[PDB]
Amino acid sequence: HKIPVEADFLYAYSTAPGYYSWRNSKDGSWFIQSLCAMLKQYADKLEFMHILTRVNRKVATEFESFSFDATFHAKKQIPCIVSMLTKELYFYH
Amino acid sequence: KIPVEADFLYAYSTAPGYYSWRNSKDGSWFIQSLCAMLKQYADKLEFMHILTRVNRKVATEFESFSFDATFHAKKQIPCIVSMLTKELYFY
Amino acid sequence: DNSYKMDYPEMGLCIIINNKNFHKSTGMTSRSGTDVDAANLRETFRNLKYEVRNKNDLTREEIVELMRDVSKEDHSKRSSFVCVLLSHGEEGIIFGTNGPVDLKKITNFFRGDRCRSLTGKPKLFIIQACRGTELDCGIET
Amino acid sequence: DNSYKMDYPEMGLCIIINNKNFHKSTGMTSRSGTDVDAANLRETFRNLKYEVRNKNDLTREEIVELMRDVSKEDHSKRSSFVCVLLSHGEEGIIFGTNGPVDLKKITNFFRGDRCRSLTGKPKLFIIQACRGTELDCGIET
Amino acid sequence: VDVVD
Amino acid sequence: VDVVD
Repeated sequence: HKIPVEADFLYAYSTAPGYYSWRNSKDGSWFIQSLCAMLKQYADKLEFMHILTRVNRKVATEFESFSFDATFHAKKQIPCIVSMLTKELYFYH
Repeated sequence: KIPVEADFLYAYSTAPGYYSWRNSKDGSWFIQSLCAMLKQYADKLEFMHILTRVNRKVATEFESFSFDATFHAKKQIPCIVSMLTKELYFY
Repeated sequence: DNSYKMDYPEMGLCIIINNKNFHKSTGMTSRSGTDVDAANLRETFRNLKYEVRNKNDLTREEIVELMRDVSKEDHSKRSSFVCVLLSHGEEGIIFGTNGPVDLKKITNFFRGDRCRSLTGKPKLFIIQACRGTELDCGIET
Repeated sequence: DNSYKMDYPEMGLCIIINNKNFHKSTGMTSRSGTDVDAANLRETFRNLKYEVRNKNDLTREEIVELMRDVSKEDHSKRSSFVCVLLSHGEEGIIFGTNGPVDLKKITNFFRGDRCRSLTGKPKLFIIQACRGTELDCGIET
Repeated sequence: VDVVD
Repeated sequence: VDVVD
């Protein structure tokens, strides 16, 4: 009895395949900002995929790019959770 | 606004770059497992957790049987790609 | 809001594309066992109250045509959308009976700006297809 | 066993690679604000009891060397492994300060068969980097 | 037997 | 301002 060599990986990407990812000059990247915020608030309450889903909603709803360049202004972003995990992940006891 | 790519989920049967496996009589490992887990957990588990149980079923309970040694005794992990913004309960 | 709203009048469509027999042009083998898959899916999503539609042996152009047509319906009273693709594939690619089609072309019809009656609702794509030629030899636990 | 075992003596390593200043010959901008990310991540995982290691401005070669080195440690008493990558990127690619690194080369070190003391344990890669040049214009709703 | 698609 | 990675 074996397991796949690619099993039990999780790749939490900041953005969807093919897309730019956004970073605020002063506050940091939208994704990392939101990831840390959600881990701080929910690592003692929620399974990790549900935390990352909260991160997806935070990035998608609370951020929009502000740029002096019209080409790069008012854009949006969705992170991309890629799970090859085989069990639920809880950071609490 | 919301992103135009938000609220998608791509439940891939296999990891990027890899073969995906199908039993000539019972069907594909992934679909077999996806249906069993939905049958047993769709009224009680969030979809990501259902899909995680699918990953574990494919990874632990299937291994290829082939007359061709090249293709024999191989394994498979599915690949959940979520751009979802909320939890999903079918009930 | 932490959970998708799933008490619309309809759960949604479940489109199953079941490609078993391919053109001699492509040299891909028949996909025996996939009718078992397609019937399993039909029953499973029937039990979840999806309106299931099974489609067999579609060309690339038929796939593109169907997904475009489906994305142009009025999904306003539907909670979600599900598409299952059962075929040969390569990384980022699903095969119609006569050649490859980019998965991005299929899913772009349902983009939040391109299918407005599914905006804000979960769009589920279930893909049984290879993604390349790598073999996982596994490891002993 | 529906949940990973996370009561090993140690939660695990959290490797943070923080690339801010790139060689001008790569033509690549400085990543203002990434120090805020790196400090935020250090504190966050510290409160989760991970042994955090912060790393700044690593070349292509230093990233690969760091990654194999870490994968060759004894992770037997560790529950999990976390790597955060903060850089420029393209699809499938993270940038060292002097050039691109395939993400698959970094993660291959931790495969179930190549890092046996992490076999069966969750391996988390958190990637803040571009994946191409497409822009999401959003949809009003 | 199992086969790849 | 926001910038891309």
